[PDB]
Amino acid sequence: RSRAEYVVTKLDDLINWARRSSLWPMTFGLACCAVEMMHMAAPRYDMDRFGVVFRASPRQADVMIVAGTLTNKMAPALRKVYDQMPEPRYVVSMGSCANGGGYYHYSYSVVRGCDRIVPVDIYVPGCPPTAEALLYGILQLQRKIKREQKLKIWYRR
Amino acid sequence: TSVKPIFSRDLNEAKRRVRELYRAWYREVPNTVHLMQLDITVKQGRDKVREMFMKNAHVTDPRVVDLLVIKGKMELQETIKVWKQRTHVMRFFHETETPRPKDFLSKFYMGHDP
Amino acid sequence: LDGIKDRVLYVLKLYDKIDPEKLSVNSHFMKDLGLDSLDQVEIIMAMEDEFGFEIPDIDAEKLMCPQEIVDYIAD
Amino acid sequence: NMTLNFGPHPAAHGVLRLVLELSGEMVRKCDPHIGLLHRGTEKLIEYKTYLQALPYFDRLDYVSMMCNEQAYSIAVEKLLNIQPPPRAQWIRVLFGEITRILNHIMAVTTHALDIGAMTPFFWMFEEREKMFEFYERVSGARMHAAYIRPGGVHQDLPLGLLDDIYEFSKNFSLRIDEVEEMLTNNRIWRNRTVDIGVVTAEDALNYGFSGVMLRGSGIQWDLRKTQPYDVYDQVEFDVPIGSRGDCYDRYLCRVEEMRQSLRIIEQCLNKMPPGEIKVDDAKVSPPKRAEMKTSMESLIHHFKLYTEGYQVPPGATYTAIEAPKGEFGVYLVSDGSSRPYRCKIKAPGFAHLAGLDKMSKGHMLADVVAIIGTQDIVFGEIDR
Amino acid sequence: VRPRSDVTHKQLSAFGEYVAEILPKYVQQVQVSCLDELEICIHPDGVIPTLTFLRDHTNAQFKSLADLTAVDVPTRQNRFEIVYNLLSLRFNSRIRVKTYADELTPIDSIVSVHIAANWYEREVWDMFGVFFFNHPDLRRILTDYGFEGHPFRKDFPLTGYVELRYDDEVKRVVAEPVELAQEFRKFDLNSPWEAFPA
Amino acid sequence: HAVIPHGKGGRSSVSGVVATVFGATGFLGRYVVNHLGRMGSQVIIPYRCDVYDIMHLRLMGDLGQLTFLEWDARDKDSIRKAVQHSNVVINLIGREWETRNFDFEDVFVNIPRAIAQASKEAGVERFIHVSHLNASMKSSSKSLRSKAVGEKEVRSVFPEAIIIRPSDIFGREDRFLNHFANYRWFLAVPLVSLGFKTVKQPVYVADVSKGIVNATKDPDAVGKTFAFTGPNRYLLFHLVKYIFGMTHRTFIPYPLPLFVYSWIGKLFGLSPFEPWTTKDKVERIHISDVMPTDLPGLEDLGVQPTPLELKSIEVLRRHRTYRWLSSEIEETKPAKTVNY
Amino acid sequence: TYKYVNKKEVDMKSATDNAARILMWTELIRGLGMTLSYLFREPATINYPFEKGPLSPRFRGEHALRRYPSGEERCIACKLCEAICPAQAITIEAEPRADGSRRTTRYDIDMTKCIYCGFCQEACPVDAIVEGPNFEFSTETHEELLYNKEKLLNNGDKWEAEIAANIQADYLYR
Ligand SMILES: CCCCCCCCCCCCCCCCCC(=O)OC[C@H](COP(=O)(O)OCCN)OC(=O)CCCCCCCCCCCCCCCCC
Ligand SMILES: NC(=O)C1=CN([C@@H]2O[C@H](COP(=O)(O)OP(=O)(O)OC[C@H]3O[C@@H](n4cnc5c(N)ncnc54)[C@H](OP(=O)(O)O)[C@@H]3O)[C@@H](O)[C@H]2O)C=CC1
Ligand SMILES: COC1=C(OC)C(=O)C(CC=C(C)C)=C(C)C1=O
Ligand code: SF4
Ligand code: SF4
Repeated sequence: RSRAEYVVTKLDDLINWARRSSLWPMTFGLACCAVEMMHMAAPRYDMDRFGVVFRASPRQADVMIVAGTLTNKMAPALRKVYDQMPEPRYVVSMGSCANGGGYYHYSYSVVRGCDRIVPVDIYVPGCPPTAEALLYGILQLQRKIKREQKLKIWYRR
Repeated sequence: TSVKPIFSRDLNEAKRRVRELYRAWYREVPNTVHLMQLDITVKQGRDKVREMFMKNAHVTDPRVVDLLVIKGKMELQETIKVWKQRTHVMRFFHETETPRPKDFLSKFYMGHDP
Repeated sequence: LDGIKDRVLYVLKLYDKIDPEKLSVNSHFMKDLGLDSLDQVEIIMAMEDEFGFEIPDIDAEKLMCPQEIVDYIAD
Repeated sequence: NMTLNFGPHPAAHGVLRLVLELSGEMVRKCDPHIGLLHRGTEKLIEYKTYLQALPYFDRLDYVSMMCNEQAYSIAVEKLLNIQPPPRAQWIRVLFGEITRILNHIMAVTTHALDIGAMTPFFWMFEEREKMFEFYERVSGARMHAAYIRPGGVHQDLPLGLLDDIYEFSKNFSLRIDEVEEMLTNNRIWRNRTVDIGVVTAEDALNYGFSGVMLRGSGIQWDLRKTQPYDVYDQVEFDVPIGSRGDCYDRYLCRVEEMRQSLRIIEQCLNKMPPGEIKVDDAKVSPPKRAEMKTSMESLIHHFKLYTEGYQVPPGATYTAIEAPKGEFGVYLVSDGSSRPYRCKIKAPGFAHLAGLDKMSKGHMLADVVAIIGTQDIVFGEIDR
Repeated sequence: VRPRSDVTHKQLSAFGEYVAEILPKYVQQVQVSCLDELEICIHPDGVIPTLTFLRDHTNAQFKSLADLTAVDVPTRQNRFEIVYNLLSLRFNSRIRVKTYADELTPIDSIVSVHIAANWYEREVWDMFGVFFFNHPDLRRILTDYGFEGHPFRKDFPLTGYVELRYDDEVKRVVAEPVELAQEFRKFDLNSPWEAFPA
Repeated sequence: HAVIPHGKGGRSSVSGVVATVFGATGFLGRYVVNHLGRMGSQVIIPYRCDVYDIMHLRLMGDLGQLTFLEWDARDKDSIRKAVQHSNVVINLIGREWETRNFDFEDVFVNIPRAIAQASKEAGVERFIHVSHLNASMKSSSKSLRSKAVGEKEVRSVFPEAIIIRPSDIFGREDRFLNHFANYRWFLAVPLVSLGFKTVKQPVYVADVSKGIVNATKDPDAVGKTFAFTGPNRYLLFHLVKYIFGMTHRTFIPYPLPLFVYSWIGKLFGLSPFEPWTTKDKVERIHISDVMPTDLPGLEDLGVQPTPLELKSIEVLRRHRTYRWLSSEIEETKPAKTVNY
Repeated sequence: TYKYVNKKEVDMKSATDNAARILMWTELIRGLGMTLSYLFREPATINYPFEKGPLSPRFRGEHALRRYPSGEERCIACKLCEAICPAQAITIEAEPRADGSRRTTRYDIDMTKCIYCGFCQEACPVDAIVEGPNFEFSTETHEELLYNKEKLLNNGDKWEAEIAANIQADYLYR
């Protein structure tokens, strides 16, 4: 087909496939939910298998997984690093301590959620969110990206 | 009464330190604004410093004044060495908060308890 | 020797929270100007920058007189 | 010495604003910053009942999830002058040790990842994984179990766990052996680790190191042999003391306690008694659900225990165990109320970090990375 | 019932007198808890002297400081109760020396006696506000850089007075007075019936 | 229909303003949602941009304060459901470029008229319509002339609908200030009439936003056509140089006939991806600011304007070279004010 | 009982042995052999969507509210599940239903606040609130994570068959 609509959608998809197949994460590793992510990186549940690299610096990172309490002192940093990433960037909040406040919600030093400091795309629940659950959450980010249609909106704009 | 002394036996011996800190803070403001690239005036910053020092102008007890500058000196050491960042400094210059009125009409109109 | 007074007078009026044409050498920062204790501190500091010499913590306490400041700066 | 604010994502557990002044590649002074993970754990506990503060301890240093719980347990048991039942004690030593392995696999393999060796981590994280499964099939959670409660364990082991904690133990050794063939004698591990961060014996006691860090310097102190807690007295193990204390020697010590813990686990499987896993005082331990659903005194005791609490007698105690990192102690001051008054958690780690300055002197940037590893710093315990 | 070993209760009691005699000054209310634990209590001025004797005495070597903490009894005139827990590797024993300090009456620092205290003393200042003279470098260890108020004081609100969010207008994180969306439900738990003390 | 305002005034509090805001993704918009969210108002943000782009708005709103509904301008039904449950409708729908599928008249006049018609049907208490300052049906730039046609129509679809009419806006991410500063790439910075006789009065974005928000919560404004203007006027010359001044980049004002220049705008306009300059822009830029004769805006609506020099440092800092970024505004020289 | 982890003649045989170790990197080659060995071992990873890591009956996972077979919801609003929740997550307000029975008008578990301790599972007398097996409930928006009675009751109905099997397996232990 040559209708430019079918010409575009297809192109967008390719773009989405590339970003969704290779997501390079970065793990601030606040707290413990970091241990449950290292497990994902580990052999039972290989993250790489999916195209997720075990480690990445902020410049080269597609997704930031905030694992653990985002305390008030670390809150300015989180932002900095979120602000130091590329134009196509995403945030997967991991842990009840970062989805909301978690056990430490009423504390004076804990931000009640990272979505008060960085926009969050997928919220993975559980105190130590199971590694399979993170993997489920990373896979749902992949379905979120697949649906994104950036060029078709350009074309229809 | 009958209280052991922390730093100054008497207030006139403590004001001294208060001033010295005042000197130190005075000079610091300019450097901070530049290093932390803040959106504030050198004079503006120096104004805030004045505000703070004066806020606690009422304290009459020597011991309280001494610990206040103990706290004050650590404050500028973190302000210097850029341990505090722009976000921790600009907070002094409160922003994004609707100053709450103190006029009774204002309190009566908005807010159940004054 | 007067040149010091010439510079000292220039510094006092420039801050502009003092000496609105009431600047006098005998005038005392605390005694008649009413400038605050702290403000004086600012003043002495000011004088230090223009003079290029930083006066100690204490002697600032003794001089509230521009003329006396010129007295000390000359020393 | 241009401050590099070296730190946060660095090579630490997320938070180390390790501000450092370095003349080129030499470290002149290290001033670690802490509190990037302060969360209020000590103040929050004052507003919670004893049983609802147990989950906080698992989060204090969560690599060592349970061993921490044992310290609060012991502490609350002392204040009540109640002691667990015999089977529960062995359990706590069984899962106490399994947890030590879990911590050492974390400490040795994460140490290497920062050094640059990445294959040991994947090799042993698979073994870790298998252990987590023990936790899950005993507690319900992979980590953050809440299994060791103040009066014993929560629920007896599933019918079949012991057998599997055997198959694993029967083999884990080879897995430690492998790591060895990759790092113990690597012509290169030794270099980056040997003679780095040597700590004298007198200085280690002075800075309150109290852990492998002391044991590595040759001081012989294992709170588990010196002041036995639970039934660690009935087992037989050898403390792995070290000489020429340095990053390499202490490492060897951590690999050796992984080995000695398998000796303690074996015994616990060989000699765990038939019995109950929680004190029979409905006063301290919650009544069994069949009992609370058929007996009035049990419902009343279930209702009061869950809603209000233990009501510990007024007193204060400092009880310290040998958590994998080092001496983990809870100073729990308690009024007669059901909720504690103070609970300072002594973290093996607040003392160790402090030593970073006195250990990493005249050292290169890479040396600092090696020393943070040889202290097993989990910022949860330090920040609390 | 815990397996108390009276053998201990006695030996530690005997040491408690030993210390009380050795330092009649600065030491009062020495008592061995029913938990086989000793807790010499010293006048705040005896901080340096009592510790040093325990760190360097042949019959009582207490080399490492397990912990330095400060309970806060608001009722007590001297609000804080600095507690130092010390361990004897040689004698396999532990002891507690606890002093009292009010908010603006500082305690001496023992960084000299044990350098372990360099950090814990900073921790006590940050949380409770007690000040330690002669400390090498007192400065917040756990609280935020700009934090105002000492958090573990019983008179400090749990949630605190300030919380942080990112504001676009100013493109920077910004404190605001705390506004909580579900206040901490303060369950009253004390029962109006006591337990006849054994 | 209302929501008693309870709370202390910050996030997690309630103000009772449920408001559809169709063009929130915009530079002005971003700010409008900021205050509305800060105040605690219920904000419904219609969007046709992809979800990734709308993310920046999520964090300033409290939990449940912001609702994002999809919407298409050509499809009348989308506007219908957006205003179903709103009681305040704010229209910020404009684009300075004329895109292939939406012609200047359609975005400025057709889309607002339909939106205003919908809320009269819905029963929204008040509608705020935003049109550019100095806009007359026989003016120079089509954009402005059209916008002028628009303010009229919407009055008939929605009577007593407030019509704030802002000047070109000064703010980070604005064009007025960044555009000129970005002339750096161009070796020479063309300025019609060598940047003279087109005195301009900028207005900080926030001032505009706060003003707009205050409108939503004030009975005094009905049928009012406020004009947020600014705290000081300027001949385009000082503005241009000043900008280059803070940016610390050389300035070469070069005279170039607007005749030929309208052609340069045509050139960029030709470009497919968001033309940087617009024929309609060019005219606008050299379209002199009109003296305030309409309803007073800022101050009148409760916010004291903020001088340009005060916040300019923040807007132009990124335009600056690596060096000179620590240069601050008070050591630099503030340009003179020409009221003319 | 203690042990010395690293506590310690020069003969040509010895030296030549040691020199060869430094010169031809003998121990380094030893390390390469170990990794080559595993390259030949079967990888332990699982196809995550197709094959799932095993979780036994006590796995806490996601909260659900059960119902009596008859169809009457088990919860009788005693509200001690609220009392023992460590995080303050569960909010319960109740009123007598017209039937005269006692039921919860609003039961809201804030899952972002919840730290999945499993005490609520423990505390309930009728065992109405249970830790359900599902761990995969990641949500695009924060609001979805907050759960009211209808979501939990719906969660309970969906997973009741497995929840019943799981409670069946572990109740003797409790
Ligand atoms: C008549 C006869 C005339 C000739 C006489 C000849 C006499 C016999 C030959 C003598 C020299 C033999 C060895 C030459 C190469 C090795 C040189 C050497 O000494 O290696 C340097 C280093 C030593 O190790 P280190 O402990 O750091 O140093 C101790 C002393 N300071 O070693 C290292 O650090 C090595 C680090 C290696 C890291 C990567 C290892 C990769 C190993 C696998 C690949 C091995 C090479 C494969 C080559 C394939 C073909 C090209
Ligand atoms: N900044 C300026 O130059 C000034 C602007 N104004 C007025 O204020 C209003 C806001 O200004 P500003 O924020 O700069 O404008 P923007 O260029 O930022 O655009 C405003 C919004 O309009 C939306 N929009 C544009 N075209 C369409 C369309 N065809 N259908 C649906 N939505 C559309 C855009 O959404 P999206 O991009 O997602 O499609 C955008 O979010 C404008 O309408 C303008 O008339 C007044 C004075 C100065
Ligand atoms: C030994 O310390 C470290 C951690 O704790 C184990 C981390 O979580 C992290 C975070 C990295 C991941 C992959 C979670 C780093 C970098 C680290 O150095
Ligand atoms: S959520 Fe549970 S696990 Fe993740 S950080 Fe908070 S506590 Fe540790
Ligand atoms: S405990 Fe079980 S029954 Fe009682 S309220 Fe909580 S859930 Fe409903």
